[PDB]
Amino acid sequence: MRILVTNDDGIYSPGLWALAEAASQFGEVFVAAPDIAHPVRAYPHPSPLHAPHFPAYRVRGTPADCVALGLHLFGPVDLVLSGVNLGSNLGHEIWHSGTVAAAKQGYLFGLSAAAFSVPLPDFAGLRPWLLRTLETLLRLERPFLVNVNLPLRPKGFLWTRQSVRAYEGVVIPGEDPMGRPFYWFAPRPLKEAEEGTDRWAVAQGFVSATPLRLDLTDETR
Amino acid sequence: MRILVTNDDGIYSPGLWALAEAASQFGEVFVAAPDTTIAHPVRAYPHPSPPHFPAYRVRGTPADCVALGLHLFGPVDLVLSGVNLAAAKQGYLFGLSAAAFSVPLEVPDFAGLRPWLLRTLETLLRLERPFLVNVNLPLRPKGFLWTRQSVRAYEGVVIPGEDPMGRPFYWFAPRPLKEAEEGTDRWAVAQGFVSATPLRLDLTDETRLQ
Amino acid sequence: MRILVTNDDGIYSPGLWALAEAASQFGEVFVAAPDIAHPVRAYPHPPHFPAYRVRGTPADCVALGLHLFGPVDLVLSGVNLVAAAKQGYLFGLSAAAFSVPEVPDFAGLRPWLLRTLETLLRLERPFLVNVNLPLRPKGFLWTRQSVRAYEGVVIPGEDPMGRPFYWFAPRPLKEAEEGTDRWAVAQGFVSATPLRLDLTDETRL
Amino acid sequence: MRILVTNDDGIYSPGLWALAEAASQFGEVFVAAPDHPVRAYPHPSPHFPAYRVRGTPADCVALGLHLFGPVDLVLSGVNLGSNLGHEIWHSGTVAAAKQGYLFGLSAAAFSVPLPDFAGLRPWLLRTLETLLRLERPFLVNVNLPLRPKGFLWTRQSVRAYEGVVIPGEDPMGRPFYWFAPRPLKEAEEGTDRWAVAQGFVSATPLRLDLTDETRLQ
Repeated sequence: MRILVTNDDGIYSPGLWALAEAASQFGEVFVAAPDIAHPVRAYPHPSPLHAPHFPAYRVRGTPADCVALGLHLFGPVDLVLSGVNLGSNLGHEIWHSGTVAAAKQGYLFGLSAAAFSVPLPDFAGLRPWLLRTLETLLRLERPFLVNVNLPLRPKGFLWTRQSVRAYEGVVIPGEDPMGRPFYWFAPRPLKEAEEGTDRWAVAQGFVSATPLRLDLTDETR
Repeated sequence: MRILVTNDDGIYSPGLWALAEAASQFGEVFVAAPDTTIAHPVRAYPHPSPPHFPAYRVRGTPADCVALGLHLFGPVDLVLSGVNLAAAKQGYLFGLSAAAFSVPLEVPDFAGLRPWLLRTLETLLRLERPFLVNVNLPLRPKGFLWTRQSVRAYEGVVIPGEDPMGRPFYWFAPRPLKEAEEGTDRWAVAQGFVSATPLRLDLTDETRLQ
Repeated sequence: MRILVTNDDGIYSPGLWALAEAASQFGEVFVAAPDIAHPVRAYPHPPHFPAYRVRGTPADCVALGLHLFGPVDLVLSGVNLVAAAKQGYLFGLSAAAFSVPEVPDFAGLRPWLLRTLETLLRLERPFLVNVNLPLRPKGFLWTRQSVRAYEGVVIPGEDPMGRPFYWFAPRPLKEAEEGTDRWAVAQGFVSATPLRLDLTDETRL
Repeated sequence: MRILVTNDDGIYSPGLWALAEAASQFGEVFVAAPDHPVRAYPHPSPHFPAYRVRGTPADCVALGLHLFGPVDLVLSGVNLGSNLGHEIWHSGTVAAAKQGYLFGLSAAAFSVPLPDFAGLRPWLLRTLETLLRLERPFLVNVNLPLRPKGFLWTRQSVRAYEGVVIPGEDPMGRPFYWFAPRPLKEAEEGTDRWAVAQGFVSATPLRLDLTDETRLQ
């Protein structure tokens, strides 16, 4: 099978290549990553030095643009991967993240897809977990759409649901050196993450894998 | 009931005041709007409302205004963002009910839209609390519709092209409007209908987890 | 004459309309405000002035405005609360930027915009001038840029939750060097700084 | 000799480590790259202590000087992009170099209009040594062609531009204008662009501001 790999950190991020090398084990892989009708420019790009080779393009555009372009430039691909993104994509942030958006883009086109994030990393120690998460996802009924969060050093794997905690708008008064007054604003979650949630799995050293839907519509309502 | 009103375009947008005014028919409205995850400094200063509304010019994002507003104008039962040419999501994330109002775009005629703001506000207020709704209004509506978020439209198209300098590039365009799906926000607006989409801040697909 | 007027805050900034109206007293004014090789959308928008809302940068407004409003003799950006004025200057036109570093009272400032414009329009063309006005000006001074106003110190500090950070804060205006834009505005004077788009240190060559 | 290195494209940029690796062949190198209050987080890099900063290039320099304390030279780059002519007065890299000079040190910005930093290492060292022979403090803007074949001193290219605006429509019927600033005259001899256009490294000594002093006499 043919896999397109992208990210939202860019063509020079190590996470990107960690994900690509991990993917190369299961299929031929191609890379397209950033460097209303809108224009999009892509340019051929050399893969990292001593790493395995990978046809690739640096794209002046969004992660989603990278997916549409990648599918157009790299012919027929069967799977879209996004990551490994540097930072975390847990709970509420998964619905306003460019990392989740590219995977969604892939799924909108009819392909299985998945996002990889790691709340901050050593990709040498994660390689095997990337490999093992990848072979798990590949047994799912296709097509699939999954958001994967890996802890720095995972000790397991759990299917999860997004943590939907409520927050408190903590707002404390302050002033900077020049005397000027201002207000500190720091949203704070109201409760510690619940068991079964991505955040709970991650905080416990478990790779978190969350099946996603395409939108936020409250159809029950 | 108390209402905090804010927007994306800032304190000088006529859209903000149109909404503030429409909301006043429904309760006491306080205003906080921009002047243009970790703790971050945010400045706010009292601002003269152009109906007189207590208001703050806020040097921060629409989300920042919600947090400062509640701090500066106590509690409110409803957070409204708009009319626009985070906020509501922020309000809802703090446990309050919220709606965002947007006029997808010539210039809109607010005098003309006021009855629509009222009608929409009367309908939303019939919802179970707390609710989060995304409202999109055509320039000249002819109706109202509960909708879901348009998704098919983003299964776009990639067309090659060249800029006047002969340099090549590809266009990534969404599906054409004529192709929008019926109960979606996109179909409704394109068709002249005010669109009201109830939102759930959970991107989880439970049917794949049971 | 013909004046293209733009700003940095966008089409709903009062500062923009205060500037447009004042410059309307010295020539005809066309507005293009922001609400290589790239697309740019612009739509007609509604003392009346022809105008366009431009889904691009201040730099784009200048190029588009010049294409839309036939020739123009001067580009003005502001009053603000690649820079447009500079863009205007890169195209061969004279240009000036107006900025006011509390909400500004544009009634009290109107006579000052006028008085500044008056002096600007008497300069040998082409020129590029950065204009900074205080809230209640009491005069006008030709000045040089205060580069030392960027040499701010970093002050350690912690946020309410014990999370560390450093304040990068400018140098207090009390340290304003005499003869510079910053000193002028501090002493209540409108500051007008003539610039040249050449960062070359000739003495070092 | 101590040295603070930073850039405009961030801490994963290869241009950055080329410049730094090169600089360590001259002194103890410290790195501060970007990705009001400023925040920095230690980052892994030979090994150079390093920080990733949530702020502007100037912030990194100010922040970098406060951490790595007493430094003698600030370098910014190597940036994946030209920094020629009008580009230098609206560039983060030059901005950073400028911040170091403001603090009193010698500074320089390195850019490469596009890159094999392996076939460029000998030049970065050579250029760096040339700079070091200059009188302290200095502030220079350096542009290296992808494939150099000589060095030479330059002044910033200063030319008029035309705003080419051509109407067009997107494949959906929506109207728009193409905008492309095109230079009228060609780059003049002795300028940074003139040099770099012919495989020569460009070095342009800079001043702190754009005030037109001649217009003030």
